[PDB]
Amino acid sequence: PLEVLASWYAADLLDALLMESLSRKVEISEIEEIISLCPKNSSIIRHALLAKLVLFPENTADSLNEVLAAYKNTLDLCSQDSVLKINLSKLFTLHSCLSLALQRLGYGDVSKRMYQEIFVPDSDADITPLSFIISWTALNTFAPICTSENDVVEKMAMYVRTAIGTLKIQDLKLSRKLINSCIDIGS
Amino acid sequence: VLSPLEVLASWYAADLLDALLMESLSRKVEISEIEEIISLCPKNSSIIRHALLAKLVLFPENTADSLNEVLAAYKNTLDLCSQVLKINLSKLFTLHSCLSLALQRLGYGDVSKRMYQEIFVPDSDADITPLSFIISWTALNTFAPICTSPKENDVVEKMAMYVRTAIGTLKIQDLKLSRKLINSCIDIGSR
Amino acid sequence: GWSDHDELSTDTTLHEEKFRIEPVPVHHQLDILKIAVSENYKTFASVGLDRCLVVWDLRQWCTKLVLSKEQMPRTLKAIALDPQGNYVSLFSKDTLFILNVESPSLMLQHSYHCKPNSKLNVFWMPGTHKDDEWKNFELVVVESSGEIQVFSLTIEIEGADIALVEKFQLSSPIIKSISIVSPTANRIACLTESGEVTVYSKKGPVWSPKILSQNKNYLTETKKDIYGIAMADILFLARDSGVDMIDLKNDELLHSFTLPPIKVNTFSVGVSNSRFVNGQFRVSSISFCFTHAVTEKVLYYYYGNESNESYIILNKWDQQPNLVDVHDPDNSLASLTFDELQENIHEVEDASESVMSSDGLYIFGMRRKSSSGIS
Amino acid sequence: ETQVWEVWMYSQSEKKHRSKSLKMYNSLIIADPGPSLAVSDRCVAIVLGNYVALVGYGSEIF
Repeated sequence: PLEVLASWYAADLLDALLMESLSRKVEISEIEEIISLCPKNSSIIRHALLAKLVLFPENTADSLNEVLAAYKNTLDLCSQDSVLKINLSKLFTLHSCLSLALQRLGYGDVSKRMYQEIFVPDSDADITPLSFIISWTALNTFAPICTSENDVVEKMAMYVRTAIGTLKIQDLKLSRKLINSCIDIGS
Repeated sequence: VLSPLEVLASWYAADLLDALLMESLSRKVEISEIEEIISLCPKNSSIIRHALLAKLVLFPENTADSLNEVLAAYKNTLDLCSQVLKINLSKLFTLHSCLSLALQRLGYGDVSKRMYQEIFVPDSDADITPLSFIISWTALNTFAPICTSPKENDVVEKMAMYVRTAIGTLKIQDLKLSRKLINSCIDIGSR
Repeated sequence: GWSDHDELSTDTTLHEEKFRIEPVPVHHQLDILKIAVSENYKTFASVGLDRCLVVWDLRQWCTKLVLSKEQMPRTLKAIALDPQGNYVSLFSKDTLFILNVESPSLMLQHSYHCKPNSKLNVFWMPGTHKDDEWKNFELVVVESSGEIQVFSLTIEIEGADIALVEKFQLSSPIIKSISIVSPTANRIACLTESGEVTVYSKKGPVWSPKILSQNKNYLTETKKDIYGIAMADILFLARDSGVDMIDLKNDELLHSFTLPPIKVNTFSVGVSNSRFVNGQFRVSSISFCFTHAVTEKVLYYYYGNESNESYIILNKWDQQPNLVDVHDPDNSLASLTFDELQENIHEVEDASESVMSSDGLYIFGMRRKSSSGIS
Repeated sequence: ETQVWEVWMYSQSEKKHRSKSLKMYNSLIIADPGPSLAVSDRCVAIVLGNYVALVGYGSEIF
C-alpha cells in the first residue's frame, strides 16, 4: 500500500522532469533520483528507465541493458506466479524507444528499417509526456536519415504537432515544428 | 467474422500446414506446398500468419522475401486492430525466435544472437504446435554453434529442454528425432 | 476560427457597424498549408496539412467542392488557378490535374517536366478569349533552376485539350518573378538572384525576352524584392536606395520614392479605384506594404491625398502632351507631382499580424494577447 | 482553448485607430495567424489553423 503512493510521487516527479528536458539541458543525476525514489518492481520504474534510454544517448548501452533487464524481470514474475496487458500507445512507445536506442548504437543500418514499420496512434487526449518526449526526440533523430517508408517522419511529426495541452514558451517553437512539418509537406 | 465455408478452409489448411511442418523434419520440403496452403487459407486469418512463419523458417533463401509478408500480415492485422492486443507467451517466443532465426539468415549475427539470447522460452505446457516446434528446432540448430561460445547468460539449455518436452507429447514418432535431440542435450551438457 | 462562442465589444460607431467578421464552418480535417484565389473574388480554393482540397463561394456562401486526401497523390508540390476562377490546376511532381469546379468533371490530366526538388513557381495567362464558348491558357512554370516553362492549353467545354509549346531556360537561380498582363498585351517580369530583371512579352506569335535597365547607380545591391501592379503593368522595384517605378513595353525608369531600408520578402503595393480614362490608368490612392529591415515593425506607407484633394497621374499612358476632349473629373482635382505625395507614418508592433488592404485604403489584423484552457 | 484575441484597425483615409476584443473559448486551433490574403478591397481572409478568419467592412458579403 505504501509503494503504491511512492510510485505515485515518482510518477508525478517524472512527468515533470520530461517536460523540462526540452527547454533546459538536463542531467542523469535527476533521473537516478527518480529511479531510487521509485519502488522495486512498480509501473513507473519501467517508464523511468525508458526516459533514461531516451534522454541520454551517451548512456544507451548501459541504459538499454537496465531497460531489458527490468522487462526480463517483469516477465519472470508473471508466469512464475500470465497474459500481457499492452495498449497501442505503449506499443508504439516501446517501438520507437528501441529504434532510437539502436540508431544511437550504430546499427542504424537496421534501426532505420525498424523505424519504418511503426504503427503510430491517432489524435487523442491520452498522451503521457514519456511517449511525447520519445516521439519527439525520435522524430528529430530520424528526420534526416529517413528519406530512402518516408511516411513515418510525416506521421510521427503530425503526432507531435497534433497536441500540446501546456502553456507556450516555446510558442514560436511549436510553430517551428509546424513550419518544419510544412516543409516536410513541401518535400 | 468468418462465414461457414472459410472456417472449414482454415481447419483443412491448419491440418495440411501441421502435416508439412512435421514432414519437413524427415523429408525435403519446398514452398510449392506452402503456396497451395496460403491460397487455401482464407484471406484474413490466424492461419495465414502460421502459414507465413512456416514459410519463413522452412525456406531460408526466401527469408528476405518471406519476412516481407510476415510483417505485412502483422502490420495489417494491427491495421484493422484500431481502424487492444492479447498475445500468448509461446506466441511471443515463437515470433521472438523466428525473427532471430530470420535475422541470422540475413547477416546480422550480433543482432541475431542478442535477440536470441533475450528469447523468453516458455516453461513446458500444452501450447506445443508443430510450428512452434519446427521453429525452435531449426533455430536451436542455426544458433547452437554461436551462442554456445560466450559463457555466462544463455538460453541454449532452456531451448533444448523445450524441444525435448515437445517431441514426447505430440509427434510421438519415433526414435529418429529423439536420438538427435538427446544428442542436442549432449551438445548442451558437454558445452 | 471556431470557438464555442466568439465575441467582440458591442459597436458604438457605424465605423464599426458595417465592420464584421464571420467563420466558414466548412473545414479541413487538419491545419492549412497553402491557398490560391480568383481575381473575381467570387471563387476561393484551399488545402490543409492533410492536403485535402476545398473550394468555396464567397457571396452565395454555399458549398462548392471537397476532396479527401486518399483521393489524391502523395506529392503535391504546387497549385494554380485561372483568373476567371472557373477552373483549377494542381501540380503533383510528375503529373498535373485540371478540374472544373462549377461543373465538376475531369477536364484533363497531363504529365509534365520537372527537376526535383527545386522550388516551383507558376503563372496562368488568358488567351485570345471567348469564355465560356471557347478558351485557352498559357501555363508559365517558373523554377528555382531558372528554367521557365510555357505551355499551350486551349480548352473547351467539349473536354480540355493540351499541347506543349516552349522551354525558357533563364540564367542563374531566381529570387522572384511575376505575370503582368496589360489589356493590350501579355508581359512577364523576372527578377534574378543576380538582380537581373528580364521580361518576356507576347507580341502575338512573338515571345520576346527583353533586358530591363536597372540603372548604374545601385546595380550591385542585393535586392529585397520587386513588386508591381500587373493591371497597371507598372514595375515597382525594391532597393534600400529607393524603389524603381519603371515603365513597361516602351519602357523607362521614372522616379524613386524616398524610403527607409526595408526587409527582404516584404514589399508590395495596392491602389484604390481602378479606371482607364482617356487611355490613362489613374487611381485615387496608393499604399505600400512591407516589414521593416531593422526595427522589423510592420509598415504601410501611404500616398495620394483625396477624397477630392488629388488624382494620381501615375505614369502617363503616353508620356506626351495630349488634348483629347472627353470629361475628366480628375482635372477638377489637384495634379500630383511626386513632391506632395507625403507618406503617412504608422509604425506598429510585429506581434500584431496584419495586412494592408488591396486597394491600400485600410489596415487589418490581429494577435493573441493571451489565451487559456477550459479550466 | 480559451483565447483572448486582439482585433484592431487603423484607417488611412481617416488617419484613425480603433480596436475590438475577440474571445475564443475552447478553440482547438493553436497556430499563429497567417499566411494572410485580402479577399477583397474591403475584406480579408487569414489562416488560423485549419479554420480561416474572414473580416470585412462595408462588404456586400455579409
